[PDB]
Amino acid sequence: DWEQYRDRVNMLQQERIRDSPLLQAAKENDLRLLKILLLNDFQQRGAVGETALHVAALYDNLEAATLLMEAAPELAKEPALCEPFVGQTALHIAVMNQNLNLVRALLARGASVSARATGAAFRRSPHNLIYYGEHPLSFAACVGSEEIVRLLIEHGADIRAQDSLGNTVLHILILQPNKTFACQMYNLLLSYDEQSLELVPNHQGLTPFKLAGVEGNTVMFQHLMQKRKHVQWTCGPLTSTLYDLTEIDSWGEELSFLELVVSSKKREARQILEQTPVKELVSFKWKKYGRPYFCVLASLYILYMICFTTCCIYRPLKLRDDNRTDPRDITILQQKLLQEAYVTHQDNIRLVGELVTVTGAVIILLLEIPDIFRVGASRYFGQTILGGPFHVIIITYASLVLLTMVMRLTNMNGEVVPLSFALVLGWCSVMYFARGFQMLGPFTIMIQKMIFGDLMRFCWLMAVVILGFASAFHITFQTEDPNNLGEFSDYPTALFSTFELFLTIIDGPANYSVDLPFMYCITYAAFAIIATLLMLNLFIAMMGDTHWRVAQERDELWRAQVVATTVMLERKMPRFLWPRSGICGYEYGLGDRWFLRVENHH
Amino acid sequence: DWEQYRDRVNMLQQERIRDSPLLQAAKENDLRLLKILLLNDFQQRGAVGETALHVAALYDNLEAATLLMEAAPELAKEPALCEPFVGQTALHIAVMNQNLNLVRALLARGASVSARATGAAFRRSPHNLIYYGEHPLSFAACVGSEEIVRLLIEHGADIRAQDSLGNTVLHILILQPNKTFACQMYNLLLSYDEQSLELVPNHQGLTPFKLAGVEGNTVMFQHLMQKRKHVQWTCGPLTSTLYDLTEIDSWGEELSFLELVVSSKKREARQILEQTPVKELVSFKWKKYGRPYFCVLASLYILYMICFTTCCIYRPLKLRDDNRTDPRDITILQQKLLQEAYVTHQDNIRLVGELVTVTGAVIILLLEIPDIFRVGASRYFGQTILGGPFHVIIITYASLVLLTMVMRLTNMNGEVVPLSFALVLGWCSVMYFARGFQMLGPFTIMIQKMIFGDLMRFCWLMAVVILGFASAFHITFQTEDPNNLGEFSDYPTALFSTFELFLTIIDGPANYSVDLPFMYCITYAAFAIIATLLMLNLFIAMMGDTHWRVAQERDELWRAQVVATTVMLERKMPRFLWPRSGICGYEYGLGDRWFLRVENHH
Ligand SMILES: CC(C)[C@@H](C)/C=C/[C@@H](C)[C@H]1CC[C@H]2C3=CC=C4C[C@@H](O)CC[C@]4(C)[C@H]3CC[C@]12C
Ligand SMILES: CC(C)[C@@H](C)/C=C/[C@@H](C)[C@H]1CC[C@H]2C3=CC=C4C[C@@H](O)CC[C@]4(C)[C@H]3CC[C@]12C
Ligand SMILES: CC(C)[C@@H](C)/C=C/[C@@H](C)[C@H]1CC[C@H]2C3=CC=C4C[C@@H](O)CC[C@]4(C)[C@H]3CC[C@]12C
Ligand SMILES: CC(C)[C@@H](C)/C=C/[C@@H](C)[C@H]1CC[C@H]2C3=CC=C4C[C@@H](O)CC[C@]4(C)[C@H]3CC[C@]12C
Repeated sequence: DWEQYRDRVNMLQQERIRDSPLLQAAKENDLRLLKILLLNDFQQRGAVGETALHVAALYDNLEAATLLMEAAPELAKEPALCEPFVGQTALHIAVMNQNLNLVRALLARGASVSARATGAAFRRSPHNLIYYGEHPLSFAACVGSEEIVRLLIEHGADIRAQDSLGNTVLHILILQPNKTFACQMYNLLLSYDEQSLELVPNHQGLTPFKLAGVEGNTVMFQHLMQKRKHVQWTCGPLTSTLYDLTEIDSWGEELSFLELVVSSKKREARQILEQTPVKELVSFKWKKYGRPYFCVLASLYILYMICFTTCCIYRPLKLRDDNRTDPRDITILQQKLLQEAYVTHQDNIRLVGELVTVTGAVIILLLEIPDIFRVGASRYFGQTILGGPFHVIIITYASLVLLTMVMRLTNMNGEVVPLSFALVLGWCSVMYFARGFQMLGPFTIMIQKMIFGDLMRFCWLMAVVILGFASAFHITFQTEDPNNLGEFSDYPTALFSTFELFLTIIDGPANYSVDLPFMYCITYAAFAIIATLLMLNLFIAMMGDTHWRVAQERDELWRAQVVATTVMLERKMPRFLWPRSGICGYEYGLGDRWFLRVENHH
Repeated sequence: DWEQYRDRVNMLQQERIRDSPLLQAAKENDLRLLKILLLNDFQQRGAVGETALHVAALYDNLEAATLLMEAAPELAKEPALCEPFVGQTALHIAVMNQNLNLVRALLARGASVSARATGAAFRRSPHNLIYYGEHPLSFAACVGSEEIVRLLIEHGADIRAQDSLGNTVLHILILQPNKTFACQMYNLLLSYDEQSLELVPNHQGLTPFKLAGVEGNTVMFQHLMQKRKHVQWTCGPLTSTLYDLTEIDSWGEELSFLELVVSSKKREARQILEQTPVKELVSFKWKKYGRPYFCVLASLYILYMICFTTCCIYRPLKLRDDNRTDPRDITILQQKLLQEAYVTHQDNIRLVGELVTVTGAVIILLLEIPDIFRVGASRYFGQTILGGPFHVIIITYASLVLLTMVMRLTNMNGEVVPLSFALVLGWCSVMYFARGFQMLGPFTIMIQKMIFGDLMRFCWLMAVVILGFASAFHITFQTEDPNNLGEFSDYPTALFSTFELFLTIIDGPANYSVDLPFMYCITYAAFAIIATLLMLNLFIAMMGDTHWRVAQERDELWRAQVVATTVMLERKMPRFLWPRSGICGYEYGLGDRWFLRVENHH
C-alpha cells in the first residue's frame, strides 16, 4: 500500500505547484514572475504543507529563495505539516542539495538548526532509500559536507541530538553506505565532543561501536579501533600493539558486543569477527577454554545418547495377550504394564538409565527455554550461526522423551512412536557438536543449506511425479491379483512403493512367472526415464553446481559458528571455568581496563 | 539454391564488366580510355541491368563517374533491371560507399532521392548480410552518414517513406547492429518529423517502439524512453521520475507491447523486461495481482487433480466374468457396464467427481484452443517462456479425459490406458505453476533444458547399447529354460529387462542354484562396464557440466516466465480483477495518460 500512497503524495505535490503561480515561479526560477507576484499570500502551501521556500530549496534555486525571504523572512522558520514530510524545513532541503550559500542564507534569516523532520519519509525503514536521521546536522554529515557540518555547529547545532530511534549523528553515520567521507566525518564530529558522545546509546541500547558491530560496518570498526589501540613498540619488521578490550569483551553487561555481532540478522556482521583484536580474542577464548569444554559437552551428550539408546533397546516387552488370526498379522510381542515392567535387577538397572534419560531431557529444557525468550524465537530458531535448527530438534527430543515418560506412567500403548522420533532427532542433534571441528563443521552447514535449498525444491517436483505415476501404477494393477504383485495393491502402498522406486531403493516390480498388464511396462519405462535416469541424476547435478558456489559462504559461516559457540559457552557456564580474557591493566598501572596484546610482522 | 544463384549473378556481373571496355574503364578508373571511348553506346548494361555509372559508383571512382555524367547525364536516373538488384541506382551505391561528393554530383544531375531498390538483395532475409531498407535515405541512416542524411533531406527525401515490409527509416535503424551512431541518427531523423513518424506502423503492425521491444534493442529502448520520462524532482541523492506507460502497457490494444516482447522469438527481447519502467511495471502487476491469482489458480488446479485422482481410484470394477485357466493370467477384476456402474450412493458421489473432471477438461480446451490460433501453433507450443510444452500436455490431458468419457459411454474396454496417461500428464502439468515461485520456477526450466538436451542425446546412444546387448542376452538364453531365468525369455522382455539393467533399477539376473551359460557372464560384465559404470555415470557428469553453463540462461528465462504469466493472466482474466496499472494522469491534470513513478538513488 505505502508505494501507491507515496506516489499519490508526489503527484499531488506537483499538482499544487503547477496550480499555484508562486510555487511554479519558485520551481521554474521565474525571477520576473516573483518580482510581479510578491508585490500585491506568502504562507500558501503545497499538498504536504511545504512553502514556496521549500519548493525553491528543492529545485536548488538560490535566486528565488533569496527573493522569497526578502518578501517574507518567516518562511525560513516554517515546517511542512502532513505525515510524509512533517517537520521538514527549507534548511533540511538546502543541506540535502548541498547548497552552502542557500543554507547560510536560511541561517541568516534564523532557520532552526534543531528542527526535526519527524515525518515518515525520514524514518529508518525499507520504504525509504536513505536514512539521514531527523536534524540538519545529521543530514550534513550523511551528504558528507564538511563546510555545512561546520557552519551548522557554528550556528549552535547540537552534535548529541537524538532522533526517534535515539540515534545520534554517530549512529546515523555508521548506518551509511561505505563512501570515503564517512570516517572523515565521524573524526570531524568527535572533534566537537570536547560522558563522550560515542558512549550515548540508541533506543535498542546500542552505542555507535556496538552499532558498527551489529551493522557489519568493518571500515568504521577499524576506524573506531585506531583510537582504542596503543602501539607499544616497533623493532625491525615487528610491532607489539595493545588493544583495549573494554567495548569488545563488554564485561558484566547482559548483551555483549560479541553476542550482538553473532546474533545479528545482517550478513556483513560476520566480517567483524575477522577484524584483528576480535579475531585474536575469540581465537584465544576458543583454543584456551571453548574447544576443551565443547569436547567434554559433546562426550557427555554422546554418553547420554548411548544411555537413552540402551533404554530403548531394553524397553519392557512381553508375549502378546491375544492370538494372531489372519496370516498378515506379524505382531507377537507387546508393552508390559508398570507393575510388570520393574520386577528384575535388569529392570532396576534400566530404571536408572530411564531416570538419567528423563533428567537430561529436563536439563535440556532448563538450558534451552530461557534462551528462546532472551534472544527472541525468530532469531533463536532462525539463525544458522546460533544453531537454530538444532535448538528446534533438541527441544523436540526433550518433549518426546517427557511425552514417553507420561505415556509409560499411564500404561499408554504405542511408546514406539515418540521413542522412534526421539532416537532419530536425539542422535541427529549430536551433529550440533560437528561445529567444534574443522573436519565436520563446514560440512554440517553444507548439509543444512542443501536441506533448506535444493532438497525442498527437488521434493516438491518429486511429489508431483510420485502422485502422477503412483496413481497410474495403482489403477494399472487394480484389475490384477495383489498376491502376484504387491507394490501397487492399495493407494498408500502404491505411493510408498513409487517413492522407493523414484529413489531406486527397491527393485523395479517384476514377476516373470505371470503376464503383467502392458500399461505397466509403458508406465514404468516413462517413470524410469523421468524419475530415475533424469530427475535423480539432475539432483546430483544441481547439488554439485550449488556446492562450488556455496563453498566460501559455508566456510565464513563455520568461522562465525565457532565464535557463537564460544560466546554461548562463556555466558552459560559457571564463571570460575571462564577467567576474564586478555591482560589485566591494573597489574601494570594501566587502570581498570583489560587489553589484548597483538604482535605482528609488516 | 539461392547461394549458387547469387554466386552466378556475381560471376556474370564481373564477366560483363571484363567483356566491355566502357565498364572495365569505369571499374579500373581508366580516365584515358574513357576520354577515347566516350567520343564516338552509353546505355549498355552489366548482367543485372547496371550501367557504367553503377560500376563507377561501386568501385568508388568519382573521376570516372563525373566523366560518365558529362558524356550522358541520364545515367544518374537509371535503375538496375534484374531480380537481384532491380531498382538499384548509382545513388544507392554512392550512399553505400559514403562518397559525399559522388552523392552530391548524382543529385546535381537529378538522380531520384525516392528510388526504391526493391530487388531480392535488399529485402530483410537470412540470405542478406545487411538490411538497409529500399530508399537512399534509409541507406544513409544505416551507414551512419549525417552529411548524406542531411543532404538527401535537403534534396526532398521523405523521412516517412516505407519499404516492402512497411518499415520507415526509424524501423530500419532499430534493426541495425548496435553501433554508436544509431541513436544519434534516430534523434537526427526525428528533428525533421516537425501524426508523428514514430507512430507509423509497419505491415506487422509494429511502431518503432514495439519493434525495439520485439527485436530486443535495449539501447534504442532506453533512448526511446529518454523522451517518455519526466524528472519530477531531485533532492540530494534521490530523484523521482515519472514514466509515460502509454506505449509500454498498450491499453485496449489486441497485441500489447509486453505480449510482443515475451512472445518474441529473439533471445535479446528478454532484456527489455529488465529495463527500468518495464521492470517496475511488471513487478508491480505480479506482486499486486499476478502472484495472488496464480496461487489461487494453482490451488484450484491441484484440487481438480485430486478430484480426478479420486475418480480414478474409485473407478467402477467387478469380479471378472470368466475363469482364469493358465497360471500366467493374474487378471481377477473387470470394468462394470454403465447400468452396473451407477447403482449406489458411492457411485453418485463419484459421478459428480466425474462431471467436475469432464467439466474441467472442457474448460481447459475452451481456455487453450483459442490461444493456439491467436499466437500461432509454432509459438504457442514452441516457446519455453510462454509455457509451450505445458500447453501440449494440458491439451493432451483434456483430450484423454474426453476420450475416457466417450469410452465409458460406449462400455468400451481398456479405460486404464487413457486414464494412466491422463494421471501422469494431469499431475506433471501441475509443474506449470512452479513458475510462480522462485524456489521451483528456475529448476522447472532446468528440467526442461535437460529433457530436450542431454536426455535425448543420452537416450539415442542408450537405445543402440540396449538393442546390442538385449539381442546378445536373448540369444544367450534361447537355449535355456525360461522358468530358471525369466529376464531374457522373449525379445520384448529382453529389451525391457536390458533397459531396466542399464538404469540398474532391477538387479543383475542371477540364479546360483543353476549353471548359467558362460557367454552371459561375459556379456553382462561388458554391459555392466559400458552401460552401468561408464554411460550412466557419464550422464551424471554431462548434466553436471551442462548445469553450471546453463545456470544464468535458466534464471533469465525464469524472470521472463513471471512476466509472461503476468501478461497472460491480465489478458485472460475478467477486467474488474485487473485494475489499470500505474497512476491515472487525469486526477492531476496530466491529460489522458497513465504513468509509473520511479524513485531512485544515484
Ligand atoms: C523420525 C523421522 C520419521 C522423521 C520425522 C525425522 C526427521 C529427521 C530425519 C530430520 C528432521 C530435520 C532434519 C535435520 C535438520 C537440520 C539439520 C541441520 C544440518 O546442519 C545438519 C542436519 C540436520 C540435523 C538434519 C538431520 C535430519 C533431521 C533431524
Ligand atoms: C520428499 C517429499 C516428496 C516427501 C513429503 C514425500 C512424502 C511421501 C512420498 C511419503 C512420505 C511418508 C510416506 C508414507 C508414510 C506412511 C505410510 C503408511 C504405510 O503403511 C502406507 C504408506 C504411507 C501412507 C506412506 C505414503 C507415502 C509417504 C506419504
Ligand atoms: C504416461 C507415460 C507412459 C508417458 C507416455 C508419459 C510421459 C511423461 C512422463 C512425460 C512426457 C513429457 C514430459 C515433460 C515434458 C516437459 C516438461 C517441462 C519441464 O519444464 C518440466 C517437466 C515436464 C512437465 C516433463 C514431465 C514428464 C512428461 C510429462
Ligand atoms: C529412453 C529411450 C531409449 C526410450 C525410447 C527407450 C525405450 C525402450 C528401451 C522401452 C520403452 C518402452 C518399452 C516397452 C514397452 C512396453 C512393452 C510391453 C511389455 O509387455 C514387453 C516389453 C515392451 C515392448 C517394452 C520394450 C522396451 C521399451 C520399448
